[PDB]
Amino acid sequence: GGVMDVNTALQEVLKTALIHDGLARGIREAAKALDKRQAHLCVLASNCDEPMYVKLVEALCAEHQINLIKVDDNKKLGEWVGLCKIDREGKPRKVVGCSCVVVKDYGKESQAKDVIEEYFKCKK
Amino acid sequence: KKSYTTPKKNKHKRKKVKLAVLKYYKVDENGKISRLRRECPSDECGAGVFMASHFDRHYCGKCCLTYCFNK
Amino acid sequence: AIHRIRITLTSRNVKSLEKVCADLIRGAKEKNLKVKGPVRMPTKTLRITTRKTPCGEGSKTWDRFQMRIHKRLIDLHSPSEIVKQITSISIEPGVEVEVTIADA
Amino acid sequence: MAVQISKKRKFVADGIFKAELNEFLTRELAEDGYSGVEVRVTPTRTEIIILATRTQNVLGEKGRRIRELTAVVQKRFGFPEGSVELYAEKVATRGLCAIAQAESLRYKLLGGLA
Amino acid sequence: QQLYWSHPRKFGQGSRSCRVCSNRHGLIRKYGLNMCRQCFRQYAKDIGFIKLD
Amino acid sequence: MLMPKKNRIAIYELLFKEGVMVAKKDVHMPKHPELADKNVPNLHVMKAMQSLKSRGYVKEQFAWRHFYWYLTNEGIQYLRDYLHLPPEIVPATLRRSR
Repeated sequence: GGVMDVNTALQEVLKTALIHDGLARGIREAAKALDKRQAHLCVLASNCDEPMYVKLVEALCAEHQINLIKVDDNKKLGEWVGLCKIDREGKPRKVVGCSCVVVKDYGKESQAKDVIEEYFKCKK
Repeated sequence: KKSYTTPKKNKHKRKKVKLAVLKYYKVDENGKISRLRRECPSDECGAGVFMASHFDRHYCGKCCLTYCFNK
Repeated sequence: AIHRIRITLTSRNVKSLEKVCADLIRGAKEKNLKVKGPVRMPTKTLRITTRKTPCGEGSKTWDRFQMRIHKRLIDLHSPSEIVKQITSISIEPGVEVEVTIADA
Repeated sequence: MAVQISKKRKFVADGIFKAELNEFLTRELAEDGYSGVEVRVTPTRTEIIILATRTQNVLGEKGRRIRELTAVVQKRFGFPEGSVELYAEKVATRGLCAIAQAESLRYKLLGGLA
Repeated sequence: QQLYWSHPRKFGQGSRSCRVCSNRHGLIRKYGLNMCRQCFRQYAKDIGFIKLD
Repeated sequence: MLMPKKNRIAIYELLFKEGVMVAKKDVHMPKHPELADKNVPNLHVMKAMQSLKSRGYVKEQFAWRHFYWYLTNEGIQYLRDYLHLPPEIVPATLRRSR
């Protein structure tokens, strides 16, 4: 799908990761996911909350599994999630920012999911 | 058969207080993570959840009939 | 080998029963399987004696219902193959049959 | 797969299956001109001959409805799988079929008519 | 929620139920009934019986 | 809850496979034997089908203390997208009846 741009890459995660049921949305679930070895990826987003989690997420990535990505504008990743599953990512019924997501083995390991992460890891 | 007569109490379900969330992990320097109280030791517990710092009582909330230390 | 094979019939209708017994006694005696006749067993009474009135009121009345089952069995002694072949076919009505390996 | 119940109880359980079905069907095939059934167990197979006047509406396009009905019975009475086999039948001379004549009058009336 | 919802029903008139809708009151067991006397009558025509006496 | 998110799937997936569901009217069923295997300790089948029925997508008969839910075309489309299944799969049935 993607061309290994940062923005279209995190979209490719969420599609097959949904089927894999790897999404640990919210800071508490993200923490428990990454304190476990189930996680393989961490993504953060612009501050809408306290200045504590921005520090802590780097601290957890340090000790356990380094993998972090930072992409601003919480509303992007907030839009990409549904309220259950696919059927409207527009949706004025509810849309709200995730502010952080953690994914387990970055979802299914298949096509371009593998390449997007391997592209980042060797340069970081 | 006939209609209910007045009480002088009734209250249904408690509102399960609206506490501030995750301060359970303490950061003073990086990459160090300063954990407080021990994370739960059971096989069926994942040990990614915290145990209660509830002193004079020490209890896993994931458990719901078992594993209550108190000292 | 030649085994004493018992063809039990059981029914609730005396016409439907008896003619299907006759068919199996002809077809057996035709082939000289040394067939032994029907052994008619006592007909049994299911009785139900219950109220005729729901929500009892008025003169007290009842109602006798009855079902009559019938049993009878023909004993053959012949190879089990040709029996189990011919038995299960040539039955028009809703009448049950139970084949037994041996009894004697 | 055994043993097997008393001969007295054998007939009662058959009657319960004969009766329950006959009221199950009447609540679905009412508009299709239902007229009864006739059950027959056959060697290693069940036959349930679903008598109704117009087999058209019973069948449906690609046999959907007959497929629904067979799958129902296969789960409900706990039949051994694939033993159940349905068949349909059209009756000729429909005015001696009181059950269907009464239930046709019903929809004529409930349709809104004098 | 709750830690109870039930209490021993193992015998008596409450641990068997009749097939009208789970109706009772009208205690019934006979020859494998589990079948309600009001509806038994309506199944006089249906199979199990035909009246002859 | 109302019921877990595991036990939803196990009903909605099972319905998709047979094309039909059936159950009994009880509230003391301990684990619901007679398929959905040993993971429904309560209503759950009846309670989830009723909500589904409110929004169409299924028909329901009831006769002698037994439900009978008949899946329909509209619900097949819904369930197909809801469970992220191929654009043409029906494993319930698909053949001509002779």
